[PDB]
Amino acid sequence: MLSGLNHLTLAVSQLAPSVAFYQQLLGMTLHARWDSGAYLSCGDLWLCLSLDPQRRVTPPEESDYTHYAFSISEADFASFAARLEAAGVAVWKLNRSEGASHYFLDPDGHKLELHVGSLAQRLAACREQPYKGMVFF
Amino acid sequence: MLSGLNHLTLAVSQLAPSVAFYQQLLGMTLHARWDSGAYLSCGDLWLCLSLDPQRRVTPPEESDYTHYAFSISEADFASFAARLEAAGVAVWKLNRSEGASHYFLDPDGHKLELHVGSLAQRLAACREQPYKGMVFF
Ligand SMILES: NC(=S)c1ccc2c(c1)OCO2
Ligand SMILES: [Mn+2]
Ligand SMILES: [Mn+2]
Repeated sequence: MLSGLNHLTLAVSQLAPSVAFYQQLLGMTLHARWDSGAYLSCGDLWLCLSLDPQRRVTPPEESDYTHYAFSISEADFASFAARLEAAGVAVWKLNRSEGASHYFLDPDGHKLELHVGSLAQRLAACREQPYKGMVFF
Repeated sequence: MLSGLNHLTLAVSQLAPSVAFYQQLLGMTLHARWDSGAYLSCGDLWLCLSLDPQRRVTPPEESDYTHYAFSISEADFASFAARLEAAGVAVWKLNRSEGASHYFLDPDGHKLELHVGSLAQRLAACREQPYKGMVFF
């Protein structure tokens, strides 16, 4: 039986700017670094950055909707978004769903999100206003 | 600050086979589906499958090392891996370079992994068998 997400690994083209982005800009804890990668944590999340020459710096129009959302409190959301904006971090989408969301790109074009709200909150909203064709289990 | 992974969203090319893969084959809990997506959980992980016309079925030699690992116990690891193998699930990596792991592909070629062990356990193992140039903080 699978019990959760064990780790998220992102392929990166340049290790130093990716470490700076996740550790310094985004505030994650750096636990180890080696010639070709790094291990960080963000709460329970184990993040691995893996130096990969096959990673392309990918414009958002050229990648699909796969994306990684990090939790933040409502109270902290706006100042964190403003921090990313001050740092010149690009936005790839505007929020049009329930719960605050800020959609931003990492240095290689990985699609990231700040989101406020749990699955339970989303399901409650959907039960009141179901998406087209929605069925619950 | 950021507190963990709020959700993982995977773009999928065909919703029904992807739902079947994550729910039936991997055993995740299906909470809701709609014409363009589904919500599942795996322990505390919120997984969203999002129907995306841009998603391509991607062979593993064409994608970078970005991947998603799910936790499994030492007691369940081998039989779950063997069941995926017997079911014909494609693979993408064989060398265990980060501990006890099984590397497999979803129907669209998303790179998945079964892994036994926490970040703390991986750091302890790396102290004895470190990656080249490894530094611990
Ligand atoms: N087996 C299920 S729950 C199902 C099958 C097909 C569906 C669907 C749901 O909504 C759109 O088309
Ligand atoms: Mn999202
Ligand atoms: Mn891994």
